[PDB]
Amino acid sequence: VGLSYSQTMLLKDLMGGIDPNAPTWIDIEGRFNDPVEIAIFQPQNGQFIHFYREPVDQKQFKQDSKYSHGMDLADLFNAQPGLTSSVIGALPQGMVLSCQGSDDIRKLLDSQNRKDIKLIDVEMTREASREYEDKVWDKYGWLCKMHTGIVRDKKKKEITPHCALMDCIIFESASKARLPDLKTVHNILPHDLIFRGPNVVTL
Amino acid sequence: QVGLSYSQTMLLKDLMGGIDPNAPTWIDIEGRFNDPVEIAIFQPQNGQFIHFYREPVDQKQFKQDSKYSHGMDLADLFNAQPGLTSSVIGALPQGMVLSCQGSDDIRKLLDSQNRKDIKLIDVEMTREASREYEDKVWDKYGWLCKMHTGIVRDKKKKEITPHCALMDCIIFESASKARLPDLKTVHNILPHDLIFRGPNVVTL
Ligand SMILES: [K+]
Ligand SMILES: [Mg+2]
Ligand SMILES: [Zn+2]
Ligand SMILES: [Zn+2]
Repeated sequence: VGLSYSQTMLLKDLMGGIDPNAPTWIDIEGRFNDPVEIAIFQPQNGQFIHFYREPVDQKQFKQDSKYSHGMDLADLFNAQPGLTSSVIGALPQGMVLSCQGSDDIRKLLDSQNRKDIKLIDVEMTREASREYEDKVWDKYGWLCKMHTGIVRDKKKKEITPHCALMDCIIFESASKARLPDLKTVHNILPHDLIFRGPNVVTL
Repeated sequence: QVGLSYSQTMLLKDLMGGIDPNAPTWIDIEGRFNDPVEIAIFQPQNGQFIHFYREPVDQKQFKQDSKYSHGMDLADLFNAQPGLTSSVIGALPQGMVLSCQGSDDIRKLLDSQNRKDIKLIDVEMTREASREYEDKVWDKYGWLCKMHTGIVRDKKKKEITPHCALMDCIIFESASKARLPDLKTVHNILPHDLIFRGPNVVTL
């Protein structure tokens, strides 16, 4: 099951709040073929798209949880199915998205037949992200409270979890070399659309 | 596989513009409200209509229907676009007034889609006078649906003309006006792109 007709109508309208030409960050958690958290962020206006997805492969999700995003499988079951394909399907034509690790984002977009969406790959030096990582989580951490489980670096060293949304803001900071301060930052997607509503008959 | 893609839904929205919300409109179906296999929404004044198909969950009961009413081939329904029934109904104009022969199943069908706003006019009829135009309709407008290949018989094993959702809309329209419609133009707003499933796509 995916988005109902009405939910798709809603999404269509909300996506109008996206500037087709504005510089836009995109980041995902989970593999390209089985994402669990998607973030699309426009720093110029502070508008972003942040939502979740239930992973097919749960074994790989726990590994990625222990090694990367530290997300709980319990929080993702209530996620609205099909949302990932609808959002990417709803993106403006020929949009240029900035990202880190374009390889997987390219596959994700290609799987959705969005070969029109070009990608600017922007890689962050460890020290550049090291500097802004803490600062972004403090200011904007209230936006995502899904990364509760502890994450571990090599040698069993605890580190800060990776959030699709925080990643975007951190990437924006480090590439622009300054913490971006936008008075208003908000998710265009309502809670009603990010998470499952009541089960409905589909014919 | 799952249902309509985003682009499809965007297309359906535009094509539904062809439907006049305030025009008299017929609706009929084949299969039960909980497991329909043919849907027809018909506007006689302009010949604009919505005609599409669906694959049944219950194949066994579908064969009983194929024997006794609509005579549709299960092979022809495999290639039908899934989720289309829910999409078309969700795309119908608000508070639209529909007419039908036996509003029972239609109510439950529309109710199961939270479309209680849509009103149903139960055009009850003789089922004899309501079918005097049956032969005449299939004659003039039989080319509108060739999904009914199977032989249909009554409980007495005597052959009868198959029941078609689209053709029924036209038959009931005939009986409701005491004359066969002279539809100069006809138009199924749904293209073949939406009626049938396209190439498989990764859906996340
Ligand atoms: K047709
Ligand atoms: Mg009928
Ligand atoms: Zn997050
Ligand atoms: Zn038919």
